[PDB]
Amino acid sequence: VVIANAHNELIHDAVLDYYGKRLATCSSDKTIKIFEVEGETHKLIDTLTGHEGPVWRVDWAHPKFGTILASCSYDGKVLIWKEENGRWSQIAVHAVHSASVNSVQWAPHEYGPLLLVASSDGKVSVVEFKENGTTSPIIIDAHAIGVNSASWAPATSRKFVTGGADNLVKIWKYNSDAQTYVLESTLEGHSDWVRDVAWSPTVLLRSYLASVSQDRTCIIWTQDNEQGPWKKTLLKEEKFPDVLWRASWSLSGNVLALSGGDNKVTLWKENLEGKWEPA
Repeated sequence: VVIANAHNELIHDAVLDYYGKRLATCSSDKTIKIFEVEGETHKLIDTLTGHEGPVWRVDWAHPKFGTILASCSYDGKVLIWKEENGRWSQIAVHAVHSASVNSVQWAPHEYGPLLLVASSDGKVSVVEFKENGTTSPIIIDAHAIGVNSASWAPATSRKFVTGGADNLVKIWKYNSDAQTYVLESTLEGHSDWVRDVAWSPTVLLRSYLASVSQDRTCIIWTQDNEQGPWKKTLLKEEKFPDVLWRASWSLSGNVLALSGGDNKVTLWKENLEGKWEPA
């Protein structure tokens, strides 16, 4: 199934929603597009407008809140969108960062309608939408140089991993006696900017993290339990041909989808040894 020419400017993100039927894209044209794919057909449904700069990413929210989509852009702001009564409209706007926002992600539906945001300004913001609408977020300084990604850990006590341009990967946990997310662990292992970080939703004892970097390597970080440390495990002994840009875990099977710069997508799974191989 292919939807050629969804945009005329280069596209940076395409995400299907909770039912994996409703597509959504974003690119330099500074717009988002909603699609409806079936067998091998497709129908545009709208074009979201507002961002003053190329749009970097989008994330669909859990259906239990409505039909929402979040986006962020080089313009250093985040826009939420809604499809009420049959038409999309900018409900809220989040802009507390002073540089390009590169990632945005809806927390687990159990936490409510929270949003995880990371920016080149080095900070990360956590945002909920009050009873009235406005937003009173959490802002933390999380990386030097710039933050490129941030992902939520599955639900139990709330944790999320960030990936900065300081080559570091970082786990965060919420604390009461601070009313903020505090730095739980710093994981060193990349020699160049970390482009993305994905926390696997696998519900097994062991937790899985996958970080991708400008150094042409993918690292799977794992933690057996609370007393265990985060163990480093290169996805493969040899570096890759080009820069790895994204990492995505399936919802089941704990299968990793790696997006390279040689515009190639490799798939991996774990084996008896604890080493990865092509799935």
